[PDB]
Amino acid sequence: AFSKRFEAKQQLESYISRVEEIISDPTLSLKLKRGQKDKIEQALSEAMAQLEIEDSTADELKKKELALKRLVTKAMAS
Amino acid sequence: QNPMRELRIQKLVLNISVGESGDRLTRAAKVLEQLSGQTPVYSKARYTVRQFGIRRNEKIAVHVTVRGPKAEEILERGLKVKEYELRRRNFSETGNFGFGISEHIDLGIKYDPSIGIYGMDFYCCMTRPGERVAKRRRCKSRIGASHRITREETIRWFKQRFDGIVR
Amino acid sequence: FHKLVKNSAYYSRFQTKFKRRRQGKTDYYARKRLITQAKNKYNAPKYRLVVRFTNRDIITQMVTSEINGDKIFAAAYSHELRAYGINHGLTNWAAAYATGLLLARRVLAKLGLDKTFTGVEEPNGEYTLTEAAETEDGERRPFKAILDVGLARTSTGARVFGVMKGASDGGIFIPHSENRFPGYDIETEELDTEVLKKYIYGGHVAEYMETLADDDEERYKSQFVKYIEDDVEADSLEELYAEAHKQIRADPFRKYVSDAPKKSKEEWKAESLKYKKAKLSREERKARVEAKIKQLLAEQ
Amino acid sequence: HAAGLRSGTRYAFSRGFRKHGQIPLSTYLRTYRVGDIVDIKVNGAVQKGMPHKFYHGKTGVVYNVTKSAVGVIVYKRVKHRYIEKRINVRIEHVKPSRSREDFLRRVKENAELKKKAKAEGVPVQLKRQPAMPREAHTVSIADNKPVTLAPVAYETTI
RNA sequence: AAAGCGAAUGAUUAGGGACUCGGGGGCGAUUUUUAGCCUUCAUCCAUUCUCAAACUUUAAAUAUGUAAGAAGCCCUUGUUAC
RNA sequence: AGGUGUCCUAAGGGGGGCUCAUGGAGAACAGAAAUCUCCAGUAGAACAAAAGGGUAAAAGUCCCCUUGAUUUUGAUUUUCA
RNA sequence: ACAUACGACCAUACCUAGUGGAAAACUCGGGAUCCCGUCCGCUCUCCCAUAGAUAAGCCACUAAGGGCGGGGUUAGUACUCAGGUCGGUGACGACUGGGGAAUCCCCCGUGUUGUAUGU
Ligand SMILES: [Mg+2]
Ligand SMILES: [Mg+2]
Ligand SMILES: [Mg+2]
Ligand SMILES: [Mg+2]
Ligand SMILES: [Mg+2]
Ligand SMILES: [Mg+2]
Ligand SMILES: [Mg+2]
Ligand SMILES: [Mg+2]
Ligand SMILES: [Mg+2]
Ligand SMILES: [Mg+2]
Ligand SMILES: [Mg+2]
Ligand SMILES: [Mg+2]
Ligand SMILES: [Mg+2]
Ligand SMILES: [Mg+2]
Ligand SMILES: [Mg+2]
Ligand SMILES: [Mg+2]
Ligand SMILES: [Mg+2]
Ligand SMILES: [Mg+2]
Ligand SMILES: [Mg+2]
Ligand SMILES: [Mg+2]
Ligand SMILES: [Mg+2]
Ligand SMILES: [Mg+2]
Ligand SMILES: [Mg+2]
Ligand SMILES: [Mg+2]
Repeated sequence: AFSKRFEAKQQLESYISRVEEIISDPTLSLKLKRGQKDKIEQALSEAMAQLEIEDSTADELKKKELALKRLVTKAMAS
Repeated sequence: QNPMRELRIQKLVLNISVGESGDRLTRAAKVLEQLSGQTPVYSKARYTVRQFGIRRNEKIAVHVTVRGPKAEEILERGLKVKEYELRRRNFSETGNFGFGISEHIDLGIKYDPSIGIYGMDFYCCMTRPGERVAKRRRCKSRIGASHRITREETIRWFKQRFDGIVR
Repeated sequence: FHKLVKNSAYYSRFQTKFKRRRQGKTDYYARKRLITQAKNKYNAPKYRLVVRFTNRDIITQMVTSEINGDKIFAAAYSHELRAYGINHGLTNWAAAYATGLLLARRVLAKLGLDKTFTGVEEPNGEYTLTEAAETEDGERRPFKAILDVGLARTSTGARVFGVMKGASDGGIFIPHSENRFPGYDIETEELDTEVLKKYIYGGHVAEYMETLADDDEERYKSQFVKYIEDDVEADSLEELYAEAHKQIRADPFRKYVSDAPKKSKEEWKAESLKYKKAKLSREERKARVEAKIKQLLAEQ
Repeated sequence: HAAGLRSGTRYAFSRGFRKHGQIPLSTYLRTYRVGDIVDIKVNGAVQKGMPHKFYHGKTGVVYNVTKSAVGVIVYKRVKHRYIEKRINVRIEHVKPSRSREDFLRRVKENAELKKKAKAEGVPVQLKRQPAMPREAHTVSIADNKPVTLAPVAYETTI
């Protein structure tokens, strides 16, 4: 449990830093609408919280990894 | 023919965009109360941008609206600073106009060092009588094509009333 | 430069709303709940009391819904209130009480329940509802109807509840509560019961005249021009409306005649045909194009 | 592979083109009695009292009436036998059926048409019969001279 | 199934007209805040060449629910706590 | 080609006012992008999440009051004997 | 026939631009003590029906208007159900007994109607 939970914690942090590059650069944000922009940052707000909490397990952290990825990938693709 | 097609001032609304929340904004709202005599209303930032250092749901501006003779008087003070000279591009296709002033104490408020210095924005709305048709709740409709103001008409009204000039 | 949003494809995909919603006269969301009835009771009708306010009139009707349209049971306006001794303030709140009372008495006599269900018969600012009247060694339930307010905002003291109050005192049963009547204080959740009585007989407009006369003579003269000409004073307002109530119950079918020009039903049809316009025929419409072509070609 | 309650109903339950929005209000003013013939047609907008996708298009007989719904009896075909089914449908989905109107029209017409003959005294031949072969007639060629036809030769269009 | 794209969503080939301050490269002194003179993409408008199992304004053939009465139709008037 | 072992005292229930995404033209610092005003705008927005259906004086949005997410047992529909 | 209130079908009724409107009605309009609601009597709510005006809403008419509705054409074409020891190396096609569509393009039309009161 100690190792399994700790592995998922790093991967969730990696993607949050990863998506910040897309939203920061002007080239990709130029053609992407606000309505998609504010929905990503809204999802990022509660992501920050559960790292601080200690009760989160592998299942909860892994679920929001794909939930955040699924949300952002729909905007860029179309 | 011109029985009921005479222009008038519908309302004048003027705002200050301080751009950042805190005690500074509260002082700006304090300034605006005595200018109009009415309590002002705050505004919230709907975007969230790091370049300007603002987020969502934070107050960044204030504004207030006035109507009737009070709007007529306050508009006169603003044009005095502008010495009744406006640029032709200040009039929109609808028939409205506005301007801004850098210094709020250029007209007298008996300057106080505590409140500070702010820059204010001016805007007013023209109209014709019987425009309630588009705003009543019951049987709302749309006004006709011949009964709406054009750009040329409002500048003619401005020059004839205030004896001002357009550049 | 951007897309022209209103192109030929935009019109084709456009779906228009109901005709009476385009004009903004009805609210179908609220209408559905008013007219539908439980399928257990098959053909028992539902009676509505509609109230509409114009600039210079008040309209009241009794309506039942049908599959091919509405049916009107009894109607009462504010024009007919002139025959009972009222000529001014036809749209104040008190005038609503009078026309509300006229319709309630007018409908009961239509279906033969006028002798019973007399009502209060002496207006008072009390919250009461019509109850069953004992007769022939039995109990008969009163006539029931509901209120249709249309698009008017239902705030405290609005005139829409005045017609509701007036018809309730007539004898008809209309379920309601007292928290919207004037004189109701939301803080103490209590009804004064005396402001309502004063405010029924035109007391509120009576206090306006005396207050306005002292403070502003010229304004008081302009607003009440027609009151002064027929020398009706503030003291006489209460006795004026109280006498009007007596004549409503005595004879609700008294006929009123206006001063507008009058003709027979058929002569009006002939008069209107004079000003009608005739559509252009196909041959005439085609001929104009050649004339338009010839002069436009010759213009340049 | 899944089997949900509304699976496969992408086009069945959808409203048509240029028909979204307000429900025509004459629907709620109809009346029903037991023994009437009604047919089911599901409306997408109303999500309460909606029957299963099997009954969308079947016809049944009313057997119960309540505040805002009717009970219909329909016959379902399981393999090798029929079963009686009883469903509850909101009135936004049901509709009176013209299936039996031809019969009800004909019985009224027959009774009155038979009455007049019995007073008069002539046989009627009231019951219907299928279409019969045509009878002999004559066709004239005055000012209607026939025109001769022939097949056409091959030719390339494009 | 067929059909449709000078009809929505998605894919796609080519010229023409209108525009300069959208980007790029010049010219009369690269004078240039010259809406000068050039022009290459982009944009907008009227046309043009081909497509869609998870697209659609339209829409078959074959198959499919119900009905074709005596337990029916019409007139008169008893029961009840609905 | 994709989804589920969750999440919510409101994101549940009732009522009332308002209209969204986006585009054109304007206003001191202010710019591609901050706040204010008018006109156009059939949903091209929003509705916890996969996909499909549905919704404009609303089912979206803000405001006011609340706990039908309660008690006693039967009949019916879908997978199906 | 015309107007108003509550409706039915829900564009033949919508959208853009231009002219005309007897009678009454509808509308714009005037005022801010009282009931009630706002940053602001703009909206909502109260009081007046005198005065001013058909400028707008509303009604009617006009446009080789866009759209929508009905029809002709495309066409007995595309497709399809049944049949043969039918053609063809195959791809696929013709014939016999039946059912039978949809664009481009061309023509016409521009709301009908129920209950109550009144011009
Ligand atoms: Mg309501
Ligand atoms: Mg209560
Ligand atoms: Mg399946
Ligand atoms: Mg369907
Ligand atoms: Mg449910
Ligand atoms: Mg195909
Ligand atoms: Mg097609
Ligand atoms: Mg396409
Ligand atoms: Mg395309
Ligand atoms: Mg090109
Ligand atoms: Mg398909
Ligand atoms: Mg059949
Ligand atoms: Mg799979
Ligand atoms: Mg709630
Ligand atoms: Mg709600
Ligand atoms: Mg609501
Ligand atoms: Mg949708
Ligand atoms: Mg199975
Ligand atoms: Mg007149
Ligand atoms: Mg005019
Ligand atoms: Mg056709
Ligand atoms: Mg055809
Ligand atoms: Mg074959
Ligand atoms: Mg026309």
